[PDB]
Amino acid sequence: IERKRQGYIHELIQTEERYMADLQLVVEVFQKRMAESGFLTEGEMALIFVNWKELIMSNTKLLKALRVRKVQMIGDILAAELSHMQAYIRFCSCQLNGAALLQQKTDEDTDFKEFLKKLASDPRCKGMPLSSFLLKPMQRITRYPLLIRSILENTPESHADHSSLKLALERAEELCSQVNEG
Repeated sequence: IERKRQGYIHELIQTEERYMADLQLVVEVFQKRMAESGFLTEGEMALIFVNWKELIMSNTKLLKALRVRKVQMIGDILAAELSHMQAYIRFCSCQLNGAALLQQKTDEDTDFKEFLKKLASDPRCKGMPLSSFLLKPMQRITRYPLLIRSILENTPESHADHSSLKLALERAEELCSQVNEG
């Protein structure tokens, strides 16, 4: 069991590492260049990326809180961090308007379209378009409860961390509700 637990804990930290690279990669490959491109006004940029940057911040804290702890005790890190995720409620509730706009903007302008696909050609995206990176925040949120559930199945009542995980899972779940209410 503590064998399992450790791998489920490793899969949480690995995916978090990767999720954070995906967040930064977007600012790199996409946001900076679309800003300069001239295709988009400031407002159109806001419609698309909303508060991307806040997402990076809220999870920057979480990743360091996980590298520094790197493991018999984790629920506490998660219960704490997962309750300071308000940035996601705002992002998730406004994202689909951005998505419609990027679509319209794309339907109507061949130049704009080829331009977005050029950015995606960057070796870091692996051909994945911007629209695929903008889905990830909401997806990540729906993943936390699953990842914590696994770890918890392998953290028995008697484990020093049991209590904390039950808590961190209530909050990960509550956060899915909240992100979904908008």
